[PDB]
Amino acid sequence: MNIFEMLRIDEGLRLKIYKDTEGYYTIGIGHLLTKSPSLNAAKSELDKAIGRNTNGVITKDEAEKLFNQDVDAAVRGILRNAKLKPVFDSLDAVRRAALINMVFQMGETGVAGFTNSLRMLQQKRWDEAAVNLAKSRWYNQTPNRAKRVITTFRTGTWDAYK
Repeated sequence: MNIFEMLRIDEGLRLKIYKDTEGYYTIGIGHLLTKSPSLNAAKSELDKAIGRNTNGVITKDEAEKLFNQDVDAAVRGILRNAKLKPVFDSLDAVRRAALINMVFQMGETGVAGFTNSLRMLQQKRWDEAAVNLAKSRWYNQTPNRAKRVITTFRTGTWDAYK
């Protein structure tokens, strides 16, 4: 298991524009196109992201290309963020993947706001961090995925993705 396979499990693969769990136009492996309610705006973002007139449909290779860019961007966001970087650097590789997963789903600024959870992770108080992470809109709106990510933080294993 690795961050790419973990996110493929959590995000799926769809080759036509679809609405994500929040109702926002998305394609591929959880590539958010826009929060605009305009499908035309989403189609314009997609063509810009892919570099051709897609008419709302992409190939698997194209979806994987955006996915690799999006994972890269999530990691970059962590490393440039004054609050996320020290936590990330303190973690082992498995728990690092859990943090990348959160940033992929909610964004750098969103995860950086989890001040008390981040502190508990920095302190390696894993059960306490897991309890705190679940007191969140994130957990309530996507509980099955949040449970997998939280288990990964709690145990430092891939058990929840087996």
